Amino acid sequence: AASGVATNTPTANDEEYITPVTIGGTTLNLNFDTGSADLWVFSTELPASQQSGHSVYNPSATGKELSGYTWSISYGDGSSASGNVFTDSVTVGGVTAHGQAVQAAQQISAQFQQDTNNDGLLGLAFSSINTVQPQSQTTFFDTVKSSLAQPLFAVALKHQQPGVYDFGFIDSSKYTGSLTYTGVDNSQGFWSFNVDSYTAGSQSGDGFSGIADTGTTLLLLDDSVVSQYYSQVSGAQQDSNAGGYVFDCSTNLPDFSVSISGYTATVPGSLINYGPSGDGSTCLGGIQSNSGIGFSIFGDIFLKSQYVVFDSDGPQLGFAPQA
Amino acid sequence: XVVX
Ligand SMILES: *[C@H]1O[C@H](CO)[C@@H](O)[C@H](O)[C@@H]1O
Repeated sequence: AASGVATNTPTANDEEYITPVTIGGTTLNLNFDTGSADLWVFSTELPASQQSGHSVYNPSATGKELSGYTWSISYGDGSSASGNVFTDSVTVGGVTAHGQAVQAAQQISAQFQQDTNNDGLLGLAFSSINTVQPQSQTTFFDTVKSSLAQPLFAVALKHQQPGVYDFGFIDSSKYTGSLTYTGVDNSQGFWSFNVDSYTAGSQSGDGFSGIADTGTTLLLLDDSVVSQYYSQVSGAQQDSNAGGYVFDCSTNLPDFSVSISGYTATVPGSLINYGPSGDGSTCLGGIQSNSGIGFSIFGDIFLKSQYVVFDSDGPQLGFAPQA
Repeated sequence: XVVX
């Protein structure tokens, strides 16, 4: 039975987490994204100038082309990418998926053009939302699932320290106490779960649903929740330069917690201080608006506090505080 | 930051 551990590393300020992936022999640094189901990489089909500062896949060397197949995706922050498709061998922490679909980029928007931290994305959402046409493909995880000792993956993202992606097994030394599981609704292809209530500092409110997303930097919530949080932070103000609410870096921030199937998942105020807003004496808040999309995004800020198990049986998500 |  297979299992493996892939180590991830945060970029500056924990903006993204990258992990090495070997495709047809070439190792690329990819961003693992539980909010999407496409495995796409920078490739030799891009203009030479866009290949700059990246490790690129050369499909011709080892890939098998799926003639006539295309892919095209748009993300939550305005970024998009499109290309063609090949199958190849994809290895992550010693687990190899043979015949995995690899989405080679032919076009990428400026956001990706400018980010030299990653060489593409490895999607870990449910395969129902893979964008390949005319026939969608399975994610790396769906591809190898049946060969793993357990059909699950778990993640420990950390603040400015290496973390891990555990494939096929649970590492009990990564958390304190026991895991608490909650059911997942994968009808929209996400690892979606329900929270029973939340507590923002001194104020508690009704529950809502959200997705566990390693590919989102912040904790994105409903504007009402964001207001209630920042109403308790002296001097908090929005700064479009920074990207949302900013405050004096020395501010004492309230904790944020959600109650999930009886378990209280707490994000300590120190983790809500994302970092220097990169403009004067302020820091960006780790809690920001979800722009009225109707569900919350439990991004890295939230994940840095927990060890999370993504279990295909259920499906369900288990949570415990990181050790 | 980003929103995947
Ligand atoms: C993950 O689990 C597999 C199957 O038990 C082991 O062979 C591997 O070494 C790692 O512990």
